[PDB]
Amino acid sequence: ELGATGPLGYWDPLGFSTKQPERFARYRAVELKHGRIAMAACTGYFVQSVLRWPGYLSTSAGVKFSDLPNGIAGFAKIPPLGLAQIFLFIGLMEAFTWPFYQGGLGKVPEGKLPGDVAGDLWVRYSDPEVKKHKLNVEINNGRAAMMGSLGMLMHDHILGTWIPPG
Amino acid sequence: PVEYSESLPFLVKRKALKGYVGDVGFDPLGFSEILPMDWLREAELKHCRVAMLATFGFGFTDFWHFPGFDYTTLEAHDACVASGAMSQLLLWIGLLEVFGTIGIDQTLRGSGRAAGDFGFDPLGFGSDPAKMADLQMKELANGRLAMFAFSGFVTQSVLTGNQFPYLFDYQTTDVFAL
Amino acid sequence: KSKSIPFLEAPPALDGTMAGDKGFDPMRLSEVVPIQWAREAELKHARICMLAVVGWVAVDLGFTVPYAPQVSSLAAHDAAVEKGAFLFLLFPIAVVEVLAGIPKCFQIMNDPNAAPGGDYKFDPLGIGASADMQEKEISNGRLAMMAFSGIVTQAALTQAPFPYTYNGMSDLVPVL
Amino acid sequence: AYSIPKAFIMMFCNVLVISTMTIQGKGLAKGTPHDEMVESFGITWLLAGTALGHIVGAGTILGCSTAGIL
Amino acid sequence: AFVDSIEGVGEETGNKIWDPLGISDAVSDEAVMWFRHSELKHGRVAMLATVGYMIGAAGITFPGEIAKGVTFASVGASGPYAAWDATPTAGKLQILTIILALEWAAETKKPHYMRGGVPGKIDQLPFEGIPGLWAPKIKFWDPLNFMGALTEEQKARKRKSELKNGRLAMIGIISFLTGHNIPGSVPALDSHF
Amino acid sequence: AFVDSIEGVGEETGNKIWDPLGISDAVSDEAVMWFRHSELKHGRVAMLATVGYMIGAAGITFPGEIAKGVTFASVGASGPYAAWDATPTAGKLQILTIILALEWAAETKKPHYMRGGVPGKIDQLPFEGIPGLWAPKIKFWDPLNFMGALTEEQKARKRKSELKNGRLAMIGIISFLTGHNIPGSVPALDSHF
Ligand SMILES: CC(=O)O[C@H]1CC(C)(C)C(=C=C/C(C)=C/C=C/C(C)=C/C=C/C=C(C)/C=C/C=C(\C)C(=O)C[C@@]23O[C@]2(C)C[C@@H](O)CC3(C)C)[C@](C)(O)C1
Ligand SMILES: CC(=O)O[C@H]1CC(C)(C)C(=C=C/C(C)=C/C=C/C(C)=C/C=C/C=C(C)/C=C/C=C(\C)C(=O)C[C@@]23O[C@]2(C)C[C@@H](O)CC3(C)C)[C@](C)(O)C1
Ligand SMILES: CC(=O)O[C@H]1CC(C)(C)C(=C=C/C(C)=C/C=C/C(C)=C/C=C/C=C(C)/C=C/C=C(\C)C(=O)C[C@@]23O[C@]2(C)C[C@@H](O)CC3(C)C)[C@](C)(O)C1
Ligand SMILES: CC(=O)O[C@H]1CC(C)(C)C(=C=C/C(C)=C/C=C/C(C)=C/C=C/C=C(C)/C=C/C=C(\C)C(=O)C[C@@]23O[C@]2(C)C[C@@H](O)CC3(C)C)[C@](C)(O)C1
Ligand code: KC2
Ligand code: KC2
Ligand SMILES: CC1=C(C#C/C(C)=C/C=C/C(C)=C/C=C/C=C(C)/C=C/C=C(C)/C=C/[C@@]23O[C@]2(C)C[C@@H](O)CC3(C)C)C(C)(C)C[C@H](O)C1
Ligand SMILES: CC1=C(C#C/C(C)=C/C=C/C(C)=C/C=C/C=C(C)/C=C/C=C(C)/C=C/[C@@]23O[C@]2(C)C[C@@H](O)CC3(C)C)C(C)(C)C[C@H](O)C1
Repeated sequence: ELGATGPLGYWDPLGFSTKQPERFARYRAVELKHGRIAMAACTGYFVQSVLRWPGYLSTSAGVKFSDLPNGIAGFAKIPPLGLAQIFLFIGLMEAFTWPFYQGGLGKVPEGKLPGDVAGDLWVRYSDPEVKKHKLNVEINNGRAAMMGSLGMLMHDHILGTWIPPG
Repeated sequence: PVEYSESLPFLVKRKALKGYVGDVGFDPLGFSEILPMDWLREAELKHCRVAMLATFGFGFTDFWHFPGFDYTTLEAHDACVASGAMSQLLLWIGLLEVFGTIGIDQTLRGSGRAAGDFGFDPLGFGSDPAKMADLQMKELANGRLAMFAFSGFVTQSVLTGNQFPYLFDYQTTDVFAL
Repeated sequence: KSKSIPFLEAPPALDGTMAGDKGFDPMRLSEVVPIQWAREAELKHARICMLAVVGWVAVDLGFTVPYAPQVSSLAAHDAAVEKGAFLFLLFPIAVVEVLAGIPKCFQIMNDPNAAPGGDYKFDPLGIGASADMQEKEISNGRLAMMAFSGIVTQAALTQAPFPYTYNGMSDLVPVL
Repeated sequence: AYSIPKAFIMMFCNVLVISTMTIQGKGLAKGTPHDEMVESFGITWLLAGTALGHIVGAGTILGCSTAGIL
Repeated sequence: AFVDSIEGVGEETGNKIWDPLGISDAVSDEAVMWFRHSELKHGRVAMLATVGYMIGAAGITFPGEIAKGVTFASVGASGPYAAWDATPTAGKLQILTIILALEWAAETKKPHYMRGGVPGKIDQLPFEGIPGLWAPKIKFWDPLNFMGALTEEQKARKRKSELKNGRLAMIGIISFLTGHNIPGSVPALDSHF
Repeated sequence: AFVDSIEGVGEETGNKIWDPLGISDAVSDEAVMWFRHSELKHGRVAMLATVGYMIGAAGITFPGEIAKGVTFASVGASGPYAAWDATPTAGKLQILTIILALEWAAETKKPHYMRGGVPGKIDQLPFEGIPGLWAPKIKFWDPLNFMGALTEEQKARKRKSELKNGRLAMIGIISFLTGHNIPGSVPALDSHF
């Protein structure tokens, strides 16, 4: 019942969770994960549009942080060692730091919430109403962020810049 | 029970026009509520009668005139004001209208005289009460037509510069053409 | 809950007696404007826009009265004003408004026993004032309002024939 | 309206006025909920708010145009 | 008046009312009376007009002068359609004047075709009962009283015949007008039209 | 209708529902009805399209002219593909207009396929019952009425064959278009595609 409020209450126009309510926890975990990565990617696009790090991306290569564009071309112009380092960093952070599934697929923690991956050291609201509201805005911002991130990705794929023509 | 006008059936009846000839209820702007019906109807009949005489006289003078008056309809007023034959109408109509204002004063004070009744009926048309109401309605109809008639006469005469019909030159030909 | 907006409560004034009612009044004008006045205005704008749309389309197609300018509807206003015979369309509008709207407006404002807004009892042929024909009137009028807004702002923008689109039927039908 | 900066400035001024205004001691900035404001004042809350929003928007837009910031 | 009660249904459409659109069922009762009177008026006007146009195209014209200086041959020389422009304005003025009189007199009769009168039944002797007006008692319809020698069922058959002829007549007159305006739209119209 | 309340299981897949993704299993029955209706619509459009290219590749055209200013042979001189562009704009506008009318009628029929209706059974007489509209009662499906000679047990078999041929047709039409675009994609296709 978190996720469901707003202009549209429950909104399952194909009845996924209605047909398989046991999988609602898995779907919530996937939605939260996608929303989190989407918020990160959208903030990355907004902040790379304005601010670029000063320094060499790699001494071996001739590429600086300023020469990369902000998009698929920018990600392309990175050394393979740097790309591998990014991939393994994401792998560690998702496998040992924040594993959504305790065990296998469709095995989210029953005791914990579907997207409860933070450890003891995290911001916690000890109030049911405030916790519910903050989680609702979390998931809603995740939805908006991932729709917008798909928009940015398609715009940058087509034109090259995430911002479309005015 | 709510009364609606017979001429504007989307409005409520004024209720001040009761017991009058030509009472289709045409009074959207509510003059009867403010001014008295006797004064308003006396004015209506005065305009009706003067307009009937005016619309007949305009057309008549467009065709025939007395030997002394060799003016057209448009310049007749100025020429006769200069000659002094409009003062002779304003003096002998102003006498009539002095008696008329005494009459309308009396009927507004409640003498018994009707709105526009002077009793002037020498030839006896409508002396039967049955025909008087119908003739009053016909008088009002003809006078209210003659008001627009005279207005059209003057305006079209000045606008066209043509004598009797008051029609543009192109309107005398091909006006029924496909 | 309003039928049109399913996350808001419909106003009490709308109820369901009026024709064209769909519970659509999110910002509740009906409390600050009398519903009869609002309905009279709605029907007046609807009727004017229906006539405007059909006249614009006819003149653009080429239906022209004799002696008038042979121009499109966009320049027809300026052409008629220049040529002169355009105040005589205001004169009947003037008498109709002054002698039917102002009295009817004050009846709606003041009189409790008055005809509803937009009802002039104008039924010469006696086709009927059913609640189907009032609903059809309202729906057609609203569609004509939106259509006239689109027609004018597209014709002024693009300066093209009847479709009022840049490409033509190709924008209405991208398959072309 | 012509310029996207002008539209942004006008929208921001309108939202700021609607948020920070107060009628009879009730306002969003003073912790009165949106639903209570809507029931108490109705569309008079939006009409006055947007009217003063347009006034302050005109003032700031004209000032910025004079200063060359826009 | 009311659609089922009218002598409009014929054997052309399966002995059933022919209203493909929902008009007759959407309009009230008196709108149908108006439509039926209008149908009869259109049918009869076109029924005269088609014969007149055929005669004009054929060139059969009266021997004489329409005015002191104009001939019927002169006004017909420009074909059937331009004859209306060729005829003197002061003559078509009289034609439209008498048509105005006939239409106003027919409309003034009391029962009224929408208020409890037979639709399409133009009242005979339209210029009777009018104060300040005299006209000889020449009936507008059947001045020689041809209807007197007819029975009610025969008269109903002839009313049906009138309608079915008038509808074809309006089809024909619009065919003539469109054939003149758009060339080749209506075949069977040679250069004389 | 449901997971098993709809035909379309064949012996090619061992009489099992071929759903590797499990979509049918996951979504609700309403979405299943939508999917079946879309399946049949795609299969029917594809059975039309595949035989309509095959004729284009063969180069067979109706004798005569499609319009005064362009011929049936002129419009298909560019092989199958480059034919819709070559067709007259008014012609393709009319085709899309009638298709729009059919689609809107089928959607406006009250027993909707999703909301309590048979999926894939678009009404056989569209345009009937629309107020202020008349159309001939030409049955959209089987106007000659070949269905009266078939029993329900035969209709089930024919529906199964419809689905199978339709699926094969949507494979085939994409194969032909892909052969036209990519030359060596699909073998056994000549240069006409
Ligand atoms: C860790 C610890 O100890 O404490 C932490 C704990 C905790 C709880 C994590 C905390 C937090 C909060 C955090 C970190 C929150 C982060 C939130 C984040 C990062 C949220 C992004 C949203 C992006 C969206 C919605 C994008 C929309 C995008 C849209 C609408 C678009 O389509 C974009 C676009 O349309 C535009 C706009 C312009 C148009 O031309 C078109 C395009 C397509 C280009 C604390 C309390 O702070 C501290
Ligand atoms: C339990 C059971 O039985 O089932 C359950 C379990 C199961 C099966 C696992 C499930 C699942 C998973 C599913 C079905 C997931 C589906 C995911 C899906 C459908 C994901 C699309 C992504 C598309 C993207 C990112 C597009 C980018 C597009 C971009 C960046 C482009 O611009 C493309 C481009 O072409 C344009 C637009 C224009 C051109 O000028 C340029 C190019 C060419 C670049 C379900 C649903 O839970 C059901
Ligand atoms: C030697 C000798 O002889 O010298 C003579 C000869 C000579 C030179 C000829 C002379 C002259 C000229 C003169 C005397 C000229 C006189 C001119 C005059 C007296 C001109 C009246 C016009 C009236 C009009 C237009 C009325 C229309 C009225 C209308 C439109 C109606 O019928 C109204 C109507 O309601 C009725 C009434 C009956 C209803 O059923 C029908 C309707 C509703 C339509 C002199 C001066 O005499 C000298
Ligand atoms: C093949 C093709 O494409 O063809 C083309 C070419 C073509 C054919 C030319 C075309 C056309 C035009 C058409 C169809 C024209 C149709 C014209 C039509 C239908 C014309 C009726 C006149 C009726 C009159 C005058 C009735 C008088 C009636 C009178 C005077 C009476 O009262 C007679 C009567 O009182 C008596 C004396 C005695 C009584 O006991 C009996 C009655 C009451 C009865 C088209 C449409 O373009 C098609
Ligand atoms: C995802 C986060 C991340 C982490 C946590 C992380 C940690 C460490 C640690 C500590 C444990 C060391 C000791 C270390 C060392 C180097 N990192 Mg590294 N690194 C990360 C990311 C990237 C990226 C994106 C790039 C990169 C690189 C290099 C180079 C090469 C420099 C050169 O090229 O001269 C060297 C020596 C660049 C590269 O591979 O260049 C070929 C390059 O693009 N790193 N990195
Ligand atoms: C299945 C779809 C379909 C239907 C249901 C349908 C119905 C009717 C009816 C109704 C009874 C009439 C009366 C009619 C009349 C004309 N159709 Mg039409 N038509 C369809 C399809 C096409 C195509 C593909 C073309 C076409 C055309 C023409 C032309 C030529 C005009 C010209 O030569 O200028 C005329 C006169 C061609 C075209 O537009 O040519 C420019 C053209 O290519 N039609 N068509
Ligand atoms: C930041 C950055 C980069 C990046 C990046 C990254 C990692 C981006 C990641 C983006 C990501 C992870 C994007 C997910 C989108 C998911 C969407 C839109 C889901 C929609 C799903 C919808 C609308 C589903 C709807 C329904 O299911 C509902 C709710 C109920 C059902 O009844 C009905 C349906 C099925 C309809 C580059 C490219 C590497 C370089 C660049 O320089 C900088
Ligand atoms: C009815 C009515 C009203 C009214 C009225 C109206 C408007 C009435 C109008 C009447 C009108 C218009 C009456 C003209 C008479 C003209 C005469 C007698 C001309 C004499 C002319 C003479 C004696 C001579 C002319 C000359 O050319 C001669 C022959 C020789 C030339 O050398 C020169 C002279 C100049 C000498 C009221 C009162 C307003 C209200 C009431 O409610 C209703």
